[PDB]
Amino acid sequence: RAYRGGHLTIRLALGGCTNRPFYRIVAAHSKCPRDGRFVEQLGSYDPLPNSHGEKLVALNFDRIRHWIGCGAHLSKPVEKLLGLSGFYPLHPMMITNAERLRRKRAREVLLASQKTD
Amino acid sequence: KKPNSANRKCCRVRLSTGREAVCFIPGEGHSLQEHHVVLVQGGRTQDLPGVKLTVVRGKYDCGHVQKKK
Amino acid sequence: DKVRKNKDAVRRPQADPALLTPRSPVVTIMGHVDHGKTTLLDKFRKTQVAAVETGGITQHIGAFLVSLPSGEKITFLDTPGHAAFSAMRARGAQVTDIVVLVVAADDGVMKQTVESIQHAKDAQVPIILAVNKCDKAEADPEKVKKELLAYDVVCEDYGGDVQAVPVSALTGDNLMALAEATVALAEMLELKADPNGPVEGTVIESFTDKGRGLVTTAIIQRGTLRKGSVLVAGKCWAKVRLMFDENGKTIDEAYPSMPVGITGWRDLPSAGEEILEVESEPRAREVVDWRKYEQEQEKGQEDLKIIEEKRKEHKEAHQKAREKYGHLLWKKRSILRFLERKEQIPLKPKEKRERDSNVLSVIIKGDVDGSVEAILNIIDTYDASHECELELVHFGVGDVSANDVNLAETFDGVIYGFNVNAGNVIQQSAAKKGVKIKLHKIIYRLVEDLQEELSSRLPCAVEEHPVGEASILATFSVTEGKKKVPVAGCRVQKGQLEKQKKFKLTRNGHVIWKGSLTSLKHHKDDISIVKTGMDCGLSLDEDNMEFQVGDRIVCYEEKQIQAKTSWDPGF
RNA sequence: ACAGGUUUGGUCCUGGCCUUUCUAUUAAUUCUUAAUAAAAUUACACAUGCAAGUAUCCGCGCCCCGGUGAGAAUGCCCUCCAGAUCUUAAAGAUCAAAAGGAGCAGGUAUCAAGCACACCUAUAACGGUAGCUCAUAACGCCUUGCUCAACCACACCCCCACGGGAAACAGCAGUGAUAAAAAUUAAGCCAUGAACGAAAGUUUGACUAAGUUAUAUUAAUUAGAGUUGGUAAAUCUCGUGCCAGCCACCGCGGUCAUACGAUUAACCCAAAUUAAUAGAUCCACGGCGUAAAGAGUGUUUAAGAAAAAAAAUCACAAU
RNA sequence: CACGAUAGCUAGGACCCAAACUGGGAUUAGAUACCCCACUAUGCCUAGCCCUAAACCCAAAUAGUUACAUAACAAAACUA
RNA sequence: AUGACCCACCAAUCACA
Ligand SMILES: Nc1nc2c(ncn2[C@@H]2O[C@H](COP(=O)(O)OP(=O)(O)OP(O)(O)=S)[C@@H](O)[C@H]2O)c(=O)[nH]1
Ligand SMILES: *C(=O)[C@H](CCSC)NC=O
Ligand SMILES: [Mg+2]
Ligand SMILES: [Mg+2]
Ligand SMILES: [Mg+2]
Ligand SMILES: [Mg+2]
Ligand SMILES: [Mg+2]
Ligand SMILES: [Mg+2]
Ligand SMILES: [Mg+2]
Ligand SMILES: [Mg+2]
Ligand SMILES: [Mg+2]
Ligand SMILES: [Mg+2]
Ligand SMILES: [Mg+2]
Ligand SMILES: [Mg+2]
Ligand SMILES: [Mg+2]
Ligand SMILES: [Mg+2]
Ligand SMILES: [Mg+2]
Ligand SMILES: [Mg+2]
Ligand SMILES: [Mg+2]
Ligand SMILES: [Mg+2]
Ligand SMILES: [Mg+2]
Ligand SMILES: [Mg+2]
Ligand SMILES: [Mg+2]
Ligand SMILES: [Mg+2]
Ligand SMILES: [Mg+2]
Ligand SMILES: [Mg+2]
Ligand SMILES: [Mg+2]
Ligand SMILES: [Mg+2]
Ligand SMILES: [Mg+2]
Ligand SMILES: [Mg+2]
Ligand SMILES: [Mg+2]
Ligand SMILES: [Mg+2]
Ligand SMILES: [Mg+2]
Ligand SMILES: [Mg+2]
Ligand SMILES: [Mg+2]
Ligand SMILES: [Mg+2]
Ligand SMILES: [Mg+2]
Ligand SMILES: [Mg+2]
Ligand SMILES: [Mg+2]
Ligand SMILES: [Mg+2]
Ligand SMILES: [Mg+2]
Ligand SMILES: [Mg+2]
Ligand SMILES: [Mg+2]
Ligand SMILES: [Mg+2]
Ligand SMILES: [Mg+2]
Ligand SMILES: [Mg+2]
Ligand SMILES: [Mg+2]
Ligand SMILES: [Mg+2]
Ligand code: NA
Repeated sequence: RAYRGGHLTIRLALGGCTNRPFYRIVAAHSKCPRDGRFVEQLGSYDPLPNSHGEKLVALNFDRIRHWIGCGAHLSKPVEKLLGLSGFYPLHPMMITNAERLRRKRAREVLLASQKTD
Repeated sequence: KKPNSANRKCCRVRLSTGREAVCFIPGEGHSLQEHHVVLVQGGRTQDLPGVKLTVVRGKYDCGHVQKKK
Repeated sequence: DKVRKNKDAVRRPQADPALLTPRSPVVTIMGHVDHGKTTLLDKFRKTQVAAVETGGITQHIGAFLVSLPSGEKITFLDTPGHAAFSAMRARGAQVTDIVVLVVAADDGVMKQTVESIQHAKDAQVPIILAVNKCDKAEADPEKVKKELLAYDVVCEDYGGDVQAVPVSALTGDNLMALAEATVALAEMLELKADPNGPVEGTVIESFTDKGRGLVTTAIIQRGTLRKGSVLVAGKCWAKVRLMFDENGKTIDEAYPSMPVGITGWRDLPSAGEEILEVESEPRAREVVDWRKYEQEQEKGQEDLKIIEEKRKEHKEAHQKAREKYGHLLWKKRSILRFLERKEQIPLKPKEKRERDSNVLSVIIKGDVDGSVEAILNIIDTYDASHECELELVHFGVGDVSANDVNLAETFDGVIYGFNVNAGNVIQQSAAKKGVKIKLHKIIYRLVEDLQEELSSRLPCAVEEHPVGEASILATFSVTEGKKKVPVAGCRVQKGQLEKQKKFKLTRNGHVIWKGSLTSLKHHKDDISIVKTGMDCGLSLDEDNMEFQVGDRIVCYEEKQIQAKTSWDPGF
């Protein structure tokens, strides 16, 4: 439907069934509903690890860079996904959260050897 | 009607649609007075000419038929 | 093979000696009209409800929480004074620890004080006599004490345990002593409650708020009532959304003896119903279902008796009609069914057949359950069914709505509102449909209006009073228009005769005829009124009437007597 | 449709009605527990709480999401795109108003005419021709969301909203009324989405995870409902006696009732089972001497067929 | 668009004979019928209307075939 | 001139071990 403004975007639609999430990577208008109408389907991402302990991500790379090339915008989680794939540099926030995680493990290590005493 | 005879207990009801209509009461015996609310349904009674409705037994003021005591 | 499991909320067994906790007293304030119950209340609570109350009347029970200087928490119940509300008072007597019986000094013990005495005595409740209006000129505590001695209530002066505190409500005379009297009697009863267990309670008044839905005023007997519990009362249930207090406050917990407004009922509980908490929603529905099934069974049985009789009558008419008429075969029964041939039985299925018999169709819509019950008791009192018939088609809580209008429209009813509303739309709608909606804030105005209504429909009493008398002399046969007309020559003796009046003919004391003349004619002139001593010719419309030489004639006129209601409500 | 019952004393034909299948709502009767899905009487009126903020001030966001189906024969499909927005110099790209039209598009012709509904000139006016739509349905009237990754419309009412009625939940919950129709006045922003921010991040009744409900599936812990004359699987003994009652259709009940009511046995579905109502499906690529139907007659119009071979023409009572 | 049996309408003319209606006579329980007698509108001519029929050969028009082939009855069955 | 209504065909054996 006709909107006032808003941009083309690559995001995750959430399909799935209760407790079993699934995502359709999608190029959509920004102002339209999450699970709703879209411009083109790009990939899929299945968060739940499967029989082989893999999360399956699918990326139509050709079309993805066609749209990025038209100035579509990426969602933070799509950014995180591409980065993980190695099609984009790591997103700074991935790195930072990794570091924070490390420091938490450190302080729980020390707290563990402090409580054991 | 002619070929087969009895005398069938009916009532007249006024319906939520404001239309007033003859309606029939199933089962043997009943207690129904004016001002009782009933719930009526669509089955047409074959003997009675003109009577297209039926009281639902077991709802509001029409109780289920009491087994002989 | 299938026996329905009995599942219903049963009031829990008496609490163990260990868990019994200090309670708080519940006190009804009872008595005859205008003896000051509400003024007492007002003075305690620092509020004025005696000023704002409609008609200066107390028409509703209410509970009030009062804290005293000593730290005493007392729950007061304000009972109405009129004879109509005797149902209400009874309820008040059931929920109470103590009653304060208010008897004015200038009057003394009277009817409603007697009733109140009876309710409290029958409910086995400790009573405290408070004589009121001691700031008056004729104030006489002693008279009151004697009259109380008559009814087997023994004052503190005579050795009896009933405490007598003389008090002026206006000036606040002995209020400390009535307070301390209630305190002492309460410490004496040693009241206990169980805070820890589930909630047992009782409904005061149940009404419907437009914002909050179905609401009940209830005094917790025992148990802590917390938001989100599941209550069951009579045939209906609630989950508790709000529990609020009378000043509008939202209170998070309810402890035994506290009055609490409750929200979230699916249907309106009957005022005076005991409230039992249960474990879940499905449990509550199990319960409601059981209770309904039970009631439907009882009703079904009574109905079964009435029915069995009806169909045994019919069965007997069938046996008569068959055996008495000489059974042979069924075809020869068809042929011998011709011995009684003409069957005259007149039955009409129309709804206008009872209008001249003057039924009164009546719809009651009140503000609260208690009020409605009051009005329906007043209608139960109705004793004259040969005069009018009082038919209650529908009664219910809440303001006048579209359904009620329609209902009244079909039965030619009258809608009696009590402390309720009718919006614009409803009004214009009842204007179209020819229904009258009469709203009343004052219960006896309402009953007055009922009487007015009953009497206005009442059959007009017809009285025959005499006008004139004339003796026939000569009989003539006059030929006019090829028709021989019998003509009675008459001499008017006492009174006069008029053409429009009704006549009756008299033969030697018998009454031969009833009706009006065709032609009264006097000396070639038609004259409407013949005076005394006047000769008048008389030709009746009835040709079968024989006029002799010596007959008498009485001209009479019928005047209408307008009867009032044969029903006088006790109150 | 793989069909079946029912017109008659009977047979054939024609022709309706009904049965058998599948789904949904409601009701009755029954109901043990999980999971998943779905949640629906009301464009009537609404108490209370919450549903839009972010951010070093500006700004940017704030019916977008979410709601609803009131209105409108709306419209589907398809041209063509002004504008807004994003990106970048531009060029691109996303959403696409207005304007259009190959085609398709509810009922009603007992709505048959509409009444200015066309074009030219040229300068944008003066002026001039007398047209335009329509039985291939104009112009009316009634009913109505939809052709569904979605779309169209509405946003208290007066199509609109300057004004005027008047003081708005068709956001989430709730509540009155109303209806055969009954989910929590609940927890979180942890994930996705959205807004804003350079950013850590904040907000979000979107949503996520829960609560409620036999509405539907599935799994097992759960047994009850309907029926037993024929169609149509399945019955015995009493009671009743054209009564009381029963039936979808045919019909049953008049003293030997497998048809009522109850019992015994059985059949059939099963956490459901019946009933009621709406659907799905269903009419004619068939017919017109006697069954519904060849319009009392001929000519032309519009529209169609020409599909290979020829013809117009002579006793008698046309007008 | 132009016609369209009988009946019927309007106006003027005709009138032998027939004849709804009506009046008489029979018949009959009745007889506002059948049968008998009289007589009228009408049947006729001119002019205008009216537009209906069992207007039915209950079988549409135009070209064809006698192949396939019986619901029944009727006037055999069929193609475009 | 006449002559209530209602009437009909929807179940299968015997005999022996
Ligand atoms: N002189 C005097 N008048 C009093 C006293 N107490 C009350 N009254 C008066 O009596 C009147 C009735 O008082 P009220 O409070 O309405 O009595 P009530 O018993 O509640 O009345 P009701 O509800 O049964 S109708 C009031 O006008 C009040 O002024 C008193 O102690 N002395
Ligand atoms: C009539 O005219 C009347 C005669 C009756 S006396 C037998 N006289 C006067 O009115
Ligand atoms: Mg889901
Ligand atoms: Mg019969
Ligand atoms: Mg039925
Ligand atoms: Mg029930
Ligand atoms: Mg009072
Ligand atoms: Mg409810
Ligand atoms: Mg037939
Ligand atoms: Mg037959
Ligand atoms: Mg058939
Ligand atoms: Mg239900
Ligand atoms: Mg929507
Ligand atoms: Mg319209
Ligand atoms: Mg453009
Ligand atoms: Mg466009
Ligand atoms: Mg609509
Ligand atoms: Mg609008
Ligand atoms: Mg609204
Ligand atoms: Mg508007
Ligand atoms: Mg809501
Ligand atoms: Mg809003
Ligand atoms: Mg409600
Ligand atoms: Mg529902
Ligand atoms: Mg409920
Ligand atoms: Mg979030
Ligand atoms: Mg976030
Ligand atoms: Mg929240
Ligand atoms: Mg049955
Ligand atoms: Mg028997
Ligand atoms: Mg059967
Ligand atoms: Mg039976
Ligand atoms: Mg089920
Ligand atoms: Mg025919
Ligand atoms: Mg023809
Ligand atoms: Mg014809
Ligand atoms: Mg003609
Ligand atoms: Mg003629
Ligand atoms: Mg003439
Ligand atoms: Mg003549
Ligand atoms: Mg003749
Ligand atoms: Mg004659
Ligand atoms: Mg001529
Ligand atoms: Mg002919
Ligand atoms: Mg024909
Ligand atoms: Mg033709
Ligand atoms: Mg006869
Ligand atoms: Mg016969
Ligand atoms: Na007073």
